[PDB]
Amino acid sequence: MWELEKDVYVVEVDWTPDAPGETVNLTCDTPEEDDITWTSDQRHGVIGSGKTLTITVKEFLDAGQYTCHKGGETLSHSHLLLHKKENGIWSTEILKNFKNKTFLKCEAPNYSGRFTCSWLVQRNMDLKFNIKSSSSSPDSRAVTCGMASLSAEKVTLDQRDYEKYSVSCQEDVTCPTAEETLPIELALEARQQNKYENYSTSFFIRDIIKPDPPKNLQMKPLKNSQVEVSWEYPDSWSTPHSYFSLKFFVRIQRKGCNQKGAFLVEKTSTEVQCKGGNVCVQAQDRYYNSSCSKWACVPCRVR
Amino acid sequence: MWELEKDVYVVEVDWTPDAPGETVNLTCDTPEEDDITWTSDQRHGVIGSGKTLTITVKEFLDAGQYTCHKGGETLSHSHLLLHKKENGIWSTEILKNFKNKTFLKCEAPNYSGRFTCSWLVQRNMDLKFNIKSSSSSPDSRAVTCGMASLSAEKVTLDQRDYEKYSVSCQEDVTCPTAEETLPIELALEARQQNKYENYSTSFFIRDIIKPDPPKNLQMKPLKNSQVEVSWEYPDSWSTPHSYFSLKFFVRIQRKGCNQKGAFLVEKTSTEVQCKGGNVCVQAQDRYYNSSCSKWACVPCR
Ligand SMILES: *[C@@H]1O[C@H](CO)[C@@H](O[C@@H]2O[C@H](CO)[C@@H](O[C@@H]3O[C@H](CO)[C@@H](O)[C@H](O[C@H]4O[C@H](CO)[C@@H](O)[C@H](O)[C@@H]4O)[C@@H]3O)[C@H](O)[C@H]2NC(C)=O)[C@H](O)[C@H]1NC(C)=O
Ligand SMILES: *[C@@H]1O[C@H](CO)[C@@H](O[C@@H]2O[C@H](CO)[C@@H](O[C@@H]3O[C@H](CO)[C@@H](O)[C@H](O[C@H]4O[C@H](CO)[C@@H](O)[C@H](O)[C@@H]4O)[C@@H]3O)[C@H](O)[C@H]2NC(C)=O)[C@H](O)[C@H]1NC(C)=O
Ligand SMILES: [Cl-]
Repeated sequence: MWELEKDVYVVEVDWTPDAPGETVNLTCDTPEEDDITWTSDQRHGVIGSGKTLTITVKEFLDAGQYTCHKGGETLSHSHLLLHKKENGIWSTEILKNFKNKTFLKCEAPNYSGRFTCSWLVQRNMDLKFNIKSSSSSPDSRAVTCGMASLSAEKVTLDQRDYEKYSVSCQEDVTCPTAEETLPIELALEARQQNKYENYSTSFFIRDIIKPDPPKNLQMKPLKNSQVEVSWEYPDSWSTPHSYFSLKFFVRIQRKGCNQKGAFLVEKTSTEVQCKGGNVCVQAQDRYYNSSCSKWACVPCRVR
Repeated sequence: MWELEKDVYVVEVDWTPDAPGETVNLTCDTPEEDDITWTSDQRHGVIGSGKTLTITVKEFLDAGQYTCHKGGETLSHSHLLLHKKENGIWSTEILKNFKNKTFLKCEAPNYSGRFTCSWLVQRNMDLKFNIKSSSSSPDSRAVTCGMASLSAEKVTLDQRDYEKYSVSCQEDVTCPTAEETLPIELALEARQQNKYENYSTSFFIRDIIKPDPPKNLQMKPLKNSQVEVSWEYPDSWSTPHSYFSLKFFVRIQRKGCNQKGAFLVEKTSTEVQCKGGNVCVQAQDRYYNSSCSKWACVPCR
């Protein structure tokens, strides 16, 4: 086994039923060496006596909070977790994958080094989430990640509505304009009732840029039939715009980048003659095939 | 004196002839302490006996490779170098200065942090060159420089063709759009057979930008009198051009920025009426008074 934190350990178990479990020592962190007994949460009563308790673990019933006992008082506790491994493959049962089979969707609204990663859960009961840089060595990328959180947005797939947890992360060393030489390698420690699973992902910020919708969309009726649609760069997006230039796509509708026909405009305004419908605009990084922003739309209504 | 490398030292000497030299101890790095003798390259034969040889140094004859000798075998060697100082001024005699009176001409074809520094030599016989950041401390700029090398191109001044040594350098921390707050402070240690001289230079990359000539100059014959001359940014030049915008100067001739007449154009093409002669174009950084690129020319036909 291997330690995760104070009084918390993780047992690598081969789940194939023909293979035997792993025997593990649990020693009580106390000066005493007589009158030492153990009580598990999974099993009522005492299971073993002596300072060092050696137990075989193959099922979740052999996990949990093992707590010592002497003279009727608790001495020290130790919590165990299981990491399933079937045919030499680590379990991925806590999280729900996306259509693309990945578990960690990460997106960045600018080159500021800040980004956010989201994931889907199979169930929402007694979950603990931690995320940290998976390399943590010279020639790596220092990233500080805040706490995870449930997003109001539920994500629906083939029929089932899965819940989504997101987390905000910030890179420490940041020169926005610098070309990315080495990818950000992240890892997610996911824990449920006693099951331990971790996920990995390596990405460049440049490859996960998704700008925000253009701001202050204006629809100024100019000519009897024509209207000037205007907008501005999103306040979120990186400055200076002279370097971080977004190109925009204009569309007309009758009430990832999805391109079903649109006229390209790199300026922040365009005249259009629609006479009914809705004018919509999405933004994209000009010099890179980054994901496009969500459409911002105005109704076509002329004087 | 002060050490430069293993068994190589440098003596600061006041060259004025009325001032006395500097006495320096040279001890042989050997356990033995008897039968120790010294042989210099400057002087044939033995000069001193004993483990510690104390010698006065004022001329180059008092420099060179002092080598020990015991029982017919060499023990250890020590090489000395001189840094002349006349009227409290350090010598600058190895290098030849440029037209601008500076010794280290440094230029950058883009903002990539890469640049190259060149210098001229008075003579080319037994030269050793080293170049490094002259500050190399917090509040400095980390730069890694490769080896120097002689350029086939000779540079002629007044009648004399001086040879040119160049070196390629790369800054480690490079943040393109960030404004340069502190200059790159470089230094060049130059040695000729026994003379030690060092040179310094402090510059911003923004101040040494010299683009390359515009590429693919074309002459499209227009209708009735005009011809459209076109060109493109140099592949060397920094991307994205929307930020790094070059302005061009076009001129026509019938045969540092040197201007005997040229009209400014910021686009990559212009109509002109020359009918014989040559159309030429040079590039310059739009937002800064950087040095202009060399002229690219096509014959007007
Ligand atoms: C993702 O999951 C995998 C699989 O669960 C996980 O790999 C395992 O990580 C542990 C912890 O790093 C490894 O255990 C180590 O094993 C060696 C040799 O047996 C021991 O020497 C280590 O202990 C010493 O060093 C530690 C660190 O200095 C100390 O904490 C400790 O007190 C000892 O001094 C340690 O027990 C285990 O071998 C791997 N197994 C495999 C097959 O990969 C991976 O780390 C997880 N990653 C994340 C980001 O969650
Ligand atoms: C350009 O050339 C000039 C002139 O040669 C040069 O100035 C001199 O630099 C030397 C560098 O060694 C200075 O010498 C030091 O002097 C102090 C006090 O006397 C000593 O303590 C120093 O010795 C330490 O370092 C030695 C080598 O590691 C150790 O062996 C020793 O034990 C000490 O730790 C050292 O000798 C000298 O003082 C200056 N001159 C002046 C006027 O101050 C200049 O540095 C050169 N610049 C460049 C960019 O090349
Ligand atoms: Cl991703």
